[PDB]
Amino acid sequence: GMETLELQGAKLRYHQVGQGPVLIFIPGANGTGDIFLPLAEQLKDHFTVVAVDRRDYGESELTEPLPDSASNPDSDYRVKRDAQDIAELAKSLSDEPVYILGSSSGSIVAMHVLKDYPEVVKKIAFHEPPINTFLPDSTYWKDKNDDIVHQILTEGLEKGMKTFGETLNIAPIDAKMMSQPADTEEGRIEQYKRTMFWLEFEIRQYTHSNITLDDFTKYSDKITLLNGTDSRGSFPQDVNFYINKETGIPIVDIPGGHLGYIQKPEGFADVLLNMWG
Amino acid sequence: GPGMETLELQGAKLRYHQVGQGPVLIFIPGANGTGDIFLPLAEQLKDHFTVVAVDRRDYGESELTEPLPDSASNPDSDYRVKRDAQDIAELAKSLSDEPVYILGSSSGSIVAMHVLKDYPEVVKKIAFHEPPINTFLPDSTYWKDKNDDIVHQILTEGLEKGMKTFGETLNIAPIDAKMMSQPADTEEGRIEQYKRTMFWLEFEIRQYTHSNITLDDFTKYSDKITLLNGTDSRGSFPQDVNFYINKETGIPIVDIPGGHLGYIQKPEGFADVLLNMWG
Ligand SMILES: *[B@@](*)([O])C1=[C]C(O[C])=[C]C(O[C])=[C]1
Ligand SMILES: *[B@](*)([O])C1=[C]C(O[C])=[C]C(O[C])=[C]1
Repeated sequence: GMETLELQGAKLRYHQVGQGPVLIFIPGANGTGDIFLPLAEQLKDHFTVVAVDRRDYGESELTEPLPDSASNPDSDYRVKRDAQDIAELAKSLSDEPVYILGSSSGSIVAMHVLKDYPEVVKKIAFHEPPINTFLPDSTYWKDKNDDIVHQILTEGLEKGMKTFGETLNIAPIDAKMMSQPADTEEGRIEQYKRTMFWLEFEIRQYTHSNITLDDFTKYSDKITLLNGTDSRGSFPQDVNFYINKETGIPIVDIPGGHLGYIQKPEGFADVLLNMWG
Repeated sequence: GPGMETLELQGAKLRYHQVGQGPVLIFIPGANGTGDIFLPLAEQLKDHFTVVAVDRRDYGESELTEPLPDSASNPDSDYRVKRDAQDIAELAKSLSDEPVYILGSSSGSIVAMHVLKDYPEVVKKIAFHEPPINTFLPDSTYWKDKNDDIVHQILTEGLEKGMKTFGETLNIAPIDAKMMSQPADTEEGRIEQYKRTMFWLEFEIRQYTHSNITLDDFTKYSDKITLLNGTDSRGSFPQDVNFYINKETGIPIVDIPGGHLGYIQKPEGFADVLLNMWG
């Protein structure tokens, strides 16, 4: 039901209703044009109302991925790309400059449109802009946005793994190693994205996978289970126990913890050479 | 990676370390997802195995060449573990005509279980180091409920309280706060509302509110610019932003019914204002 304007790296989807001069609404944190539709039906007799889903939201869809660096606080890409999106939208719909209204961060997009592509702006309206760069109290509001984001992303995650570990009864040796941050601010944020991906896309899907004891017994001569000598009492040690109890597959003990192949690689290797040839 | 190999498979580019001579031994990483963690171990076995340590396709130096399917966020989707499992089977066949040695740790051992289930033709021997799979356990319900709970807790607890105090800092208006306190009417909407909000916090608010705009950039085009303040969002931080602009540039402010979300809270008074501005 939506219109489409295929751009570089995205199909931009937008509503279009009414008739008369083009007026483009840019959404804020909502990111989608549907929020403007009850306003649009009130305006359609006077303007060709265009309410855009910005490329990263809603019915829009990127066709190549975001640069990994878009994750970075002072990244430039998304906001310039969104502004250029609006410029191409206007140009595609109207030979003449159009009206534009942006709300909240969407009016920041509107500021970049009027900066980079003034030729498509006939009038522009900034509904309650939250930008702080030119404020005289700019560092205050920058630091605060920076701090609330750090707090929301990390603080919830750090407490959760801490209690999760004791629900699993994780050996101190692993828990020591697992929490030590990286030695690089880049190593630490790939480390956050890592654990965050793991929580959402791996642990539930993998630990409730369709594997039965039956499809272990088929190949019992090939399998060894392997328990850490530093991680006894932990949840994965019980899974191995249960498997061996019901199938007979043997449990070879091996130095280290859940991470023993990096904790005690030498002794880890010696056990593997023993079992295998 | 800086010394890594590549196997180009359906959907991704699989990067992996290779060291040593002899029988092929493939190591599958767990939660860290990358094979670099096996390298000191590999140095021990390099005289006896061709050690292959894998960056699984979503991690490290491997790269997807297709989008992850939408349904991979479902907690019951088979997709990722099957794809990893077959990523391994093709890696074996690409490296050896013989069946190979395989070791997986933690959720990497689960991947190895799916290699054995679906492609035992490639497994000479296999080892499961500390598997956390619960499906076949008689207390499987306990452990699956623990996983589902902790994950849902981590993904939401920080967000619920952080946005409450953030709005106190912004002095967000009641009409806006009552609205953004509302949950969507289905789980798919609540989840949608949640992904949107996490994306905005990570990829939008810091970038956009500190992007390169000076008041000079307004001065050129004062004739075109109108600024809009909700009559219902008084003393919220954006109004003070518009108050500063008007103070320093002379560009005027038009009051408009509703608050931060006024165009949908009061779309008839919003519309009426706009028609008098520009019609
Ligand atoms: B291995 O990364 C692992 C250990 C564990 O208990 C200590 C649980 C896991 O999944 C829930 C994974
Ligand atoms: B608008 O969506 C918006 C309002 C606000 O103060 C109430 C701050 C914002 O970002 C910092 C955005």
